Amino acid sequence: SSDLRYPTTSQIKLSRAEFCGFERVDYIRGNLWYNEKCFANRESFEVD
Amino acid sequence: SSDLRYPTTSQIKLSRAEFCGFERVDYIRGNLWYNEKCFANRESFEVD
Repeated sequence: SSDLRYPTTSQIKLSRAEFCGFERVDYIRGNLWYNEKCFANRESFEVD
Repeated sequence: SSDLRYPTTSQIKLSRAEFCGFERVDYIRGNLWYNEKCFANRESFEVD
């Protein structure tokens, strides 16, 4: 998604990431890993 | 090749172009087309 803090069109605008050489049979075997950490007041050193 | 009119290292420096989605079975089936034209004095409107 483009971003969530700047509502402009009331509809999410998706951008497709590029991955060279990747067909459909690769995307069906692929996982997303993310560290669940809350950034409430958004200190400057906090990066996701 | 980098260029031919500015020799610097006495060895041709080749840069590999990118083709996202292309493996060896695609490179074995490919052809190069070029219009054989001589630009001796290299007029400004002449491009390759």
